[PDB]
Amino acid sequence: VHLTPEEKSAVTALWGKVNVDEVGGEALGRLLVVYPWTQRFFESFGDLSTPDAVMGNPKVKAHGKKVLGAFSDGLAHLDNLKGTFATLSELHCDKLHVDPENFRLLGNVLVCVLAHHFGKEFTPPVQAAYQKVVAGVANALAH
Amino acid sequence: VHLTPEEKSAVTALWGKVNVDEVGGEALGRLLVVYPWTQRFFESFGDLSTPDAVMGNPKVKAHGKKVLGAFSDGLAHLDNLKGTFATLSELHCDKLHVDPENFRLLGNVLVCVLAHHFGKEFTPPVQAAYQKVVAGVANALAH
Amino acid sequence: VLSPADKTNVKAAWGKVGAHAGEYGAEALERMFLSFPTTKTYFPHFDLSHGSAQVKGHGKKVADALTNAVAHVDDMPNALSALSDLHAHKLRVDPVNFKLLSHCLLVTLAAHLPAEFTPAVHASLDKFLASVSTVLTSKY
Amino acid sequence: VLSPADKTNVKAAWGKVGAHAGEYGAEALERMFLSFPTTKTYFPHFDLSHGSAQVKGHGKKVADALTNAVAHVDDMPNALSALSDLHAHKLRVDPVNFKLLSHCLLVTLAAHLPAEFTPAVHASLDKFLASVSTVLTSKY
Ligand SMILES: O=N[O-]
Ligand SMILES: O=N[O-]
Repeated sequence: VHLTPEEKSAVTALWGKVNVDEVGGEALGRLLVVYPWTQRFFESFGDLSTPDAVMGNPKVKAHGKKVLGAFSDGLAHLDNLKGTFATLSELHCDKLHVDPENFRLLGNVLVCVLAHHFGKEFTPPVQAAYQKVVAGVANALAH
Repeated sequence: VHLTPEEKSAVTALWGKVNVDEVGGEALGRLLVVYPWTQRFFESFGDLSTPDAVMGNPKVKAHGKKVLGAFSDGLAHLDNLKGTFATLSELHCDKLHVDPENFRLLGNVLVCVLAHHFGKEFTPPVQAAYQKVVAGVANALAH
Repeated sequence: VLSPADKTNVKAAWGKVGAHAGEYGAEALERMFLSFPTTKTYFPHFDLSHGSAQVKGHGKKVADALTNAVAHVDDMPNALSALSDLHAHKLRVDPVNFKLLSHCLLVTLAAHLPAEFTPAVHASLDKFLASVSTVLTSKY
Repeated sequence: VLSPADKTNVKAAWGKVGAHAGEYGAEALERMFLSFPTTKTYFPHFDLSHGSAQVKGHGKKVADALTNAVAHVDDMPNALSALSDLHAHKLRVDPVNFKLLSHCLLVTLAAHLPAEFTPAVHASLDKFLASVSTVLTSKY
């Protein structure tokens, strides 16, 4: 992900403000609600028969944490996402068989969650830098 | 594109049989017919108001040749598509602003043209090797 | 296919947007142009800089078209026929671009309606935008 | 939206396929499983090897569903309702997979109908398959 210094600036500043215990669970939760096929990789996680169900569901929040955990990593290694996400690639691709389009969706949901949490602070330029990041991360996962 | 030896075998054998003067023009022609938005990058090429128009249109055939020309290259450099298509990437991306999904479409149209020309010879395993190739080429162009 | 629940969610959310409709439309466009620069090639004759009267003007048209579709959610094909003809035939808009603009419209709403943008409302708006996009790409 | 020309093209092509409908369906599936291995995860309980009676059997069902949609091209939503309910709700099929199967069905037809698969017929079948896919993904 070829971020400019100002793109890095925008991503980093906002990201330090992120509650890493909650945002990940919100993003994953919203994915399973908005794009229900995605529930298919998570039938082991329990009750997903409603939004409130999905949202207020501990296995969802738990896993979201890791997901967001992994994303923060990629944020530190912007100049090397392929290497960073080499392990996770061969998991979702070789082990789980998830289509790459779904990574794009998670990234976009994440972006919607950031917008939701930060409101006016999530400006168009700030959004644009974050789209570059999620795109880079999705591609690295797809590799 | 990580082709197995048998995948390379299938791709190479069939490709030597390809009429490089015609297939490229057929693929590009079909793209503009089946996916009409794509005509937008080719309004300079003339009459595109019908299939017969597009198909029997010299600027189409001409350009298809190059396209297929470029593809044959990538077929020789399967182990290094990024490097091979470095120049063409910064053209369709930086100069022309074409969405990557459209490369996927051209690749699939090409695959349909190969199936059309080779019939029974374009077996499921042969198709599978060719999907790997067009995917790799599309990604390299997207980079 | 929109459910009775989706339909009320979308109405509710548009109710909450109220008179900011035009303004949010413009902001969605700017988000789209910045995040997805290939979209700009459909507007070579606009100035797309921040505060552009043309972007503002266009966001209002886009927001009005969306409200018209909410107002006639049950017969969108008819309601949106002239617009789908414009986008598919004359403009040749790549269908992928509808996903991009839809996304930026959701981002915009999320950024402006903290209470209203619940997971259920998010899902309903996503479906509504997808249905609108389907209509707008139906005439190839 | 299918035109009167598309509708005749699709009928024509299906006319030409004739009684090979089931066989081509099975071949389309094998093409899909080989070219796009992630699709196989929806069929963990099938044997997907070449010549599989289950694949053959399934290709016939898929081809019959397609013919039923051709036969009722003007009211596909109703015709395909039970199937869209199965695919969206129970099976949770990723919408992307419809593009993959559609592609393999076109490849299959191209491979079997050299005269019939003209550019115009290609375009019409692509639209028909996309419309079928839209219906089959409409119930999320
Ligand atoms: O920006 N939609 O015209
Ligand atoms: O393979 N379609 O069920």
